[PDB]
Amino acid sequence: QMQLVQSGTEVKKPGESLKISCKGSGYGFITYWIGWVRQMPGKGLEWMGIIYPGDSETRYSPSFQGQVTISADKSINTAYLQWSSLKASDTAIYYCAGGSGISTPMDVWGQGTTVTVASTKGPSVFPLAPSSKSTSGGTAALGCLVKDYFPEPVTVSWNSGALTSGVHTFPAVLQSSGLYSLSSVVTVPSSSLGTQTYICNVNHKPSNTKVDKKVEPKSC
Amino acid sequence: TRGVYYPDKVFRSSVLHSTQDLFLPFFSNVTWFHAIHVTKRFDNPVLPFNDGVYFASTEKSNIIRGWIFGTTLDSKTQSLLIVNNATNVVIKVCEFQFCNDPFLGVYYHKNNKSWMESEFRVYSSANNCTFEYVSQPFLMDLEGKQGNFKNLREFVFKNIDGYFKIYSKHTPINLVRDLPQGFSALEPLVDLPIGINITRFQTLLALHRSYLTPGDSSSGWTAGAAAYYVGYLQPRTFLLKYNENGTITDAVDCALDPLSETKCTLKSFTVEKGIYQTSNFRVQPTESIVRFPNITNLCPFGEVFNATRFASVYAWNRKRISNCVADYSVLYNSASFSTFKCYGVSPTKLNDLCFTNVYADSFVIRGDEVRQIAPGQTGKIADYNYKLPDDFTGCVIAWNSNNLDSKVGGNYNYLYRLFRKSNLKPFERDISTEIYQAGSTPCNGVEGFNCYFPLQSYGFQPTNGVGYQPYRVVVLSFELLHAPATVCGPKKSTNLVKNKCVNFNFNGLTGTGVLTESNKKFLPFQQFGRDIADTTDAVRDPQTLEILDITPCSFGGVSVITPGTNTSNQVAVLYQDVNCWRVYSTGSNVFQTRAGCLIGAEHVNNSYECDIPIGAGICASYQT
Amino acid sequence: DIQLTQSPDSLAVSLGERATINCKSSQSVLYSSINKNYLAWYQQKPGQPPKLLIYWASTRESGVPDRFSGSGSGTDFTLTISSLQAEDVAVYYCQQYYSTPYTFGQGTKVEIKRTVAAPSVFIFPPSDEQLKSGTASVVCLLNNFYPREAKVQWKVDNALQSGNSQESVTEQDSKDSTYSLSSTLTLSKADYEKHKVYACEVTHQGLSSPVTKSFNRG
Ligand SMILES: *[C@@H]1O[C@H](CO)[C@@H](O[C@@H]2O[C@H](CO)[C@@H](O)[C@H](O)[C@H]2NC(C)=O)[C@H](O)[C@H]1NC(C)=O
Repeated sequence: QMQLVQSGTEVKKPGESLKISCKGSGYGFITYWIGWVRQMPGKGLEWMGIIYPGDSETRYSPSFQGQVTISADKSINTAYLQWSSLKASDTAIYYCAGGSGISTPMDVWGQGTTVTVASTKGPSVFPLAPSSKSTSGGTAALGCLVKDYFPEPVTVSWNSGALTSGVHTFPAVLQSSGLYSLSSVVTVPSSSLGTQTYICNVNHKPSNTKVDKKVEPKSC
Repeated sequence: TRGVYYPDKVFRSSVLHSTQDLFLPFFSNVTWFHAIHVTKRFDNPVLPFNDGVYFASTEKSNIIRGWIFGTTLDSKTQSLLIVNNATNVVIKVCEFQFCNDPFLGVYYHKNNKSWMESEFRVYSSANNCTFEYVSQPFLMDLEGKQGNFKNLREFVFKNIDGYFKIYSKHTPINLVRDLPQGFSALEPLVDLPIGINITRFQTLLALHRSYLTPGDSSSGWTAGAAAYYVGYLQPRTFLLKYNENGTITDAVDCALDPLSETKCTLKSFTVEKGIYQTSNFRVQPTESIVRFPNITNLCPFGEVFNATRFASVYAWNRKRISNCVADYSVLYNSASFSTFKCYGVSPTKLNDLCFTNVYADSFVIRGDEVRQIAPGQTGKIADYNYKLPDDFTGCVIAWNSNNLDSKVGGNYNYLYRLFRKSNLKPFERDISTEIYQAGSTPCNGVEGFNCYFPLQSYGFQPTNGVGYQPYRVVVLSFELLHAPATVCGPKKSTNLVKNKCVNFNFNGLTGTGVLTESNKKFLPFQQFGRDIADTTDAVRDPQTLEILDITPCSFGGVSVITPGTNTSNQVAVLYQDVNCWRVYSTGSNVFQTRAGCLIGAEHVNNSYECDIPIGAGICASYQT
Repeated sequence: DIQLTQSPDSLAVSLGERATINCKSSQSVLYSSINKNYLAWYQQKPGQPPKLLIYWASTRESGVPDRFSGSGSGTDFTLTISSLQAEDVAVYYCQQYYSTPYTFGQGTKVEIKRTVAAPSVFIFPPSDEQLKSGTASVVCLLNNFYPREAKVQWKVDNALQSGNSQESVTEQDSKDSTYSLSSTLTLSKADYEKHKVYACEVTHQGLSSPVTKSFNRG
């Protein structure tokens, strides 16, 4: 069983040209028909194309026929998927998978490479105050609310990773402006409210924005 | 009904699961051993360890202290010691020189009332120790008790694939003798990776000594009451009930009774009133054997791949290879291998399957036209020379040999057909040398104007381009219809047995059946012989070349007549092909009807309305 | 060219219960020569590439535990998990590989099931910072609620608000299968100067009476 190693993660602006490599390592690689599959975020797989390394016979799908080009290089055992001019709808994860013949299920799958096409806008983090009148013998919630950040993802770490129990992180939901919002909330009993300090750490790497914002209980 | 443990670990809930494992035979025959002073009878024999042991212990004073498991127990082989000394639990795997009569000793002092452990006389020496475990220290009671037995401790011991597996359960009891009734499933306790060959075992007990036990070491000892019971693990099938919390609360022994067999088949604990077809006398299969062709006599892949001359494409060479263990090591590019397509079947996983007569077709073609050898190609090669079926389940192999096929003058002995009347039906070889009539000129084989010659040579030169070079090709075609005892990928085999119920698997055909010597003589081209019902009833097997017949562990007709499980457990059995003996049990009340032999029912001279139809005018009922 | 269909989309069963998933094909995918159905079943775990599970719709790949079984014929195929465990929650895809192109299944999400729970509600108003920018945002937090059959209604001066809210539901908590729903309302400064009573009202099946959480403007 010969494993496939993918090239890596690329972030590109609209209008560029993009080449993705699938590298095949292992013995017996004389008959593996390489195929490509694209997974859009949180959706089902959609098969794109299949090429035989060497002979270079290439079969496409009707939807993608001519949008992209699949080529193979036999000497180094590689397969290339190329976009001439990638649009802004091509942000997705791509997997190269190798069957052993035509009409054979694909069993060896490469890790996969994500592609993001967009313009970075940094995150405005604002901290919600825990309600003043809460369950003294029980618990109350507090958290900081990241807004207007494009594109995904934003990493929210609580107290440099010290606190991990009851930390709810909610997936980003895109509102009208395009810039996704995201809220992370922790639940704390009303005993540790006075003494333990809260610092949410928001990391948005595309915009290179690392912020450490304290959560403050608001009183009169 | 004791000793139903947890076979697997997959958490189940309220799903009846039929399982084939090693369980206590219901109402089996266990051996009983005492430690009763009154006779002494300090029993500690060395016992067999056949396929696993059920060990039960009725105690009130912690007499049974452990076990030793091994083969010879004499420091030439490795043995396992599981002992509970007054303070720790000790599990050791070493080369022990065990004592002939191992035991433990508890001494009682009169002046101050106290029982303490004094003697540990189990082994002389232990040298090479591979596995060791000592538990955390505890204090045990050791006090002699006077009441009846108060504690039942049940263990199950198994030895599978280098693991010694222990299940156990403890139960409070209040009794004096025998193994008690009831049901309680044992839970997994430990799984030791010891890796030794256990065949025998011996129980380790403890002694009591006081001022009332006068003598030397070998005679001044009393016993203390205790009892233990030894049962073995036979293969059988069971139905287990898992309830909503995941506990085994009930079980059915599927080979105890015909009634239990109907329960097992219906997969329920309740049987309605009717007629259920169990089987003739049924013996659960105790073994399983597999036989594939000997690992020799490989397919002549050499005589197809490494040959002096390949034929021309107009008349290719076809060969049928069969009765071999094909290994598919050709796929590795041990020599030059330009192409390897394999439409329809994966060569990697092809090895595990058993195929029939994989044909090999060999020819020589020009460099460009190698592509045309595919399903659904349209060219001179794939129209008049060699045509592949639309659905193809094979493997196209092409390689280049410029050095063998390129004479500096030119190898013109390779030809192909150019002009033909119509296309070729799949795998049809039309070798003819007629004169093609390309026009309305009846030229009577003179090769004149408008009449050509179909065959035309190939120009091969070493100082020529890659496109016009000689590529040798071989096309493997796999087919599978019947009698697959021909090609079978390399797999090891076991021994052959006769006269038992054993799981058989011959050249890719499996089953459960008795094997006997057969007087049938098979023509050389057959391996499987079938009866009227089409079920395989004969086998040849390549290693021994000896005909073996196949008998289902049950032959005949059976039907069980039940009043209803709510009303009673008494049932009658009808054997449809017995004239009253191929019966499970004879009992009494054997009555012959045209429907068969009926066992378990009393025949009366009245004539009522039909309650339960038996057949041929005979009916049954449950009366006073 | 031969689209597939799966059913059901989302199925919830308890631990140790059976699980049946059905795949339906437009046309029979039976190869005449070998008489083998051409159809495979795949398992995908969140955040990893899929894994082969069943090929030829009857045979299991090496290492797959017995629990997974595949059956069917003609156009109808099913995958049965005799007893589900804590590791099988995932998405399952049925793929036909008879002739190119290779169509895929929609995908079935298998999740476990627990007894009904009641959600302790929370409510957070916008901070001082939110006000300055010009877009106040109030949020209401359901926590630790099973099952996802519920609905959050915002309350402003005894008048319902529609079309100005979003809802973010989290994935099943691994240790105990409880969700957590966050409903958020985005309103301009004008809609904040609107009134005095901001409330979140939650309706959930297990909870007998819809709950109310209100905070006075002050
Ligand atoms: C045809 O001849 C070649 C040359 O001997 C064979 O290649 C050898 O195959 C054996 C099989 O295990 C290897 O051990 C040798 O190392 C190979 N020689 C090499 C690589 O130089 C080839 O196998 C023959 N054809 C067939 C079908 O066996």
